[PDB]
Amino acid sequence: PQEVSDIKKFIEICRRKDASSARIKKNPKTQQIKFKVRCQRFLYTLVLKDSDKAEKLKQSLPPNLQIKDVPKRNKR
Amino acid sequence: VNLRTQKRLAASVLGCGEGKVWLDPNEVSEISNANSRQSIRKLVADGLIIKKPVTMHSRSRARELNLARRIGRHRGFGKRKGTADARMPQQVLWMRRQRVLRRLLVKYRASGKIDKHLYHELYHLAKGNTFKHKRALVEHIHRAKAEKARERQIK
Amino acid sequence: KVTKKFIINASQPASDKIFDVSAFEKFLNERIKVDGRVGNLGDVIKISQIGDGKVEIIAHNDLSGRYLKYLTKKFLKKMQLRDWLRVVATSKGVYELKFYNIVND
Amino acid sequence: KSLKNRAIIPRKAVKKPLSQLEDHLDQLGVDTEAIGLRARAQT
Amino acid sequence: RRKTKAERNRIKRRKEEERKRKHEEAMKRKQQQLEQAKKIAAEVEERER
RNA sequence: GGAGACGACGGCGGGGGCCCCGGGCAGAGUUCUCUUUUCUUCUUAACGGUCUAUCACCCUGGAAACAGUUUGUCUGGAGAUAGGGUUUAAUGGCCGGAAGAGCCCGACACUUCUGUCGGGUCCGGUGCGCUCUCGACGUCCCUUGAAAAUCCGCGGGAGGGAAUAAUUCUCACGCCAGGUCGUACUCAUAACCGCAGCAGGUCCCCAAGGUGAACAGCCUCUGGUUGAUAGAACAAUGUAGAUAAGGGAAGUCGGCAAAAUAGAUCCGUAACUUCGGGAAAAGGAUUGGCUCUAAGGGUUGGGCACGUGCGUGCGGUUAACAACCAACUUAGAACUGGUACGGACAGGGGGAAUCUGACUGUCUAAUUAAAACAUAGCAUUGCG
RNA sequence: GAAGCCAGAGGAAACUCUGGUGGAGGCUCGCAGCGGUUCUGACGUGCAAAUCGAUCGUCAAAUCUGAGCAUGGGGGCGAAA
Repeated sequence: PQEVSDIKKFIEICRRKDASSARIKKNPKTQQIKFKVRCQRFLYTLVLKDSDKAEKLKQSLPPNLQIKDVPKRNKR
Repeated sequence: VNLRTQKRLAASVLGCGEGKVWLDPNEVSEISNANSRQSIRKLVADGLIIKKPVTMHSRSRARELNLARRIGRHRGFGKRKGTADARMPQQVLWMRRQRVLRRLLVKYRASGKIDKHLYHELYHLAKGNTFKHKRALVEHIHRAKAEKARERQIK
Repeated sequence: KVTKKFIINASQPASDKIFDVSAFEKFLNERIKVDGRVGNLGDVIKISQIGDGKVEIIAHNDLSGRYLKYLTKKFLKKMQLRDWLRVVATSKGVYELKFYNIVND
Repeated sequence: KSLKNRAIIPRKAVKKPLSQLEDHLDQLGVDTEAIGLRARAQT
Repeated sequence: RRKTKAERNRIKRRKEEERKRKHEEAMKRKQQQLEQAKKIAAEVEERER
């Protein structure tokens, strides 16, 4: 797993061909949001403070990339 | 009806020993019908199988004895069983004292209370066991300072 | 100065006249200790009734809901209700008294 | 109590009989019929 | 000259303060890029084109 | 050329885990009285990123009034101290992984099928503790404590290399592939060997709390057992464990056996001696409980004048002062119970001599453990 | 409590004395382990074709121990019985 700190590099990673899926994890107790994109070798996580612009980053994300919200319970 | 399998399965499911497993003695046939870990989990959820709490081992007497020994009880000759060095090593005491004295001398030299020649002399006196503690070393330093001041006033 | 707020909700056994809220208030007034001393409440701790079988405790010290639950269990044992009434924390600072689960026989 | 050898089972893990609860409340002096203990008890 | 314990502790506090300042500045740079996300995506798409 | 790749032992320092202490939420038990109580959960992997961590190395400079410095006396004109840096080394801090998991609690639903939804999972402290690991030292040797597969660095400069662009880049990302067995269970008072489900034998890790010097003995927690033909009675003689008035070895081949001694603090300790020992020689004084007193530590913190939280130029060593934090030993005193105070447990009887083998060590598995054997030392013989 | 080391007091120096430090030894008390001294011991068609209890020797090394390998009956191995 790798942290991405640059929004430009995160956008290029999300536009990579081997980016199969992506998910959004909301941590309201720490007031933060995590964008996790699954690629071939690594899972890339971008950590942001929760905000309106942090929500509109999903609009700048590619449309063909499937993006899902992480639920409160990880049902098997 | 034999419930050995159910007791073993319930111990594995609950994550405890088989001596902590409680099977309901009024629900023996229903528990006997449970042959899977899923059925055991179902009975645990319904409360027909529970995990008993641990047996008590309190530390209150140990803590009370520790407080009494801290304030100074139970320390007599009738309570000591090891030799004095076995209870408290002279090597540990000497190492602590040397570290205290060297730390104080380092502090004094760095702050400028003593100079480097006096530091070296006091270092070798402390290694040669002149000072019993920090207070004795401090009094020796004060006496040396007074002697140096008297010599400077005379000269 | 920080202020902490506690509710003991005995509304339901109070309505069934099993739990006496006035006696419970008297017990809390005589058993709550500040700096290790009973009868040392003053303005630090205030105990009152807000109606509908509920006891209201205002504390300015570091009084704990675990201590309040411990005193409630002591009162239940004194009134011979410990084997039948349960004190459960339902929300933050609110401890509610209810019956244990009953099986029809 | 047998606390030297084992722990007491918690009260919340044991179902309490309605007859015993009614008898104890009656001995304490509570009108159990006036409060209706029958509708509360599970089956 | 030989430095004292207070001077050494001052140097240590200065180094920790510098590290904290760098971390805060990096977080603010990330926030600024988050504000400018759409232009960044346009630039990435143009570079790919 | 380096790695692989290396003894035993000693203390010291760093880190993980365990143990211990305080607060908080939640749950449980106690509750004649007392107990803001006692107990339980409160966790964070591999793999990565980043910032740091003893040794050592580099730069300035030139040290006697020698200095630096470890518990342990080593280092320095072959360049110390000081100041500033560079680096080997994480089981350290933060972040990704990762809260979505696991764990705890609650509220509903539920013939079963099946569950669903809330709340929380936090903050500190300590150490001659236990265990593993890492580091720097040190001691011992007529003893100096593997090899190979395998991987890397360097010396060399053969080749191969550009603007029709080239690239033979140990960088990042991306593509493809990874065969064969073995894997249950026991590892022992019933799974192995002893003819057996035989009180024998058979190689290893992991190892909690109290007492205490202590993986001693005794009690407890987790986890395991409650398995070894049973019931009744209490004769003789037994086996095992005990006591006994007065005398105290009169017993017996022979003090065999038992009893007595025993921990710790303090006083004191002969002949002989290879000077190292003898020695815990001998012979004495003490030890409970309670309430106090004293001593032994850590961390942080100095006034001006300018430029502006750092740089100089000064000035002062009573910080010999304040604030905060912390643990276990040692000594002294009063009071108090007593038939006992190392109250169980644990735990030398001692002395005067003689013979004998120098000592440590070894052997007759299943009747002899010894003046027997070996040993270091000494002497002889043979061999260029 | 051996060398080495520090301090103090002497001594012209060599050295001498006192207090510390250090941690040597086929040293020592003693737990496990290893061994097997004693007892009118238990057992004596036994739990056992050598076992059981108490007691005892040793316990940082000439200590204990596994696996792999070597030595084979005119032999081997033997701190030697």
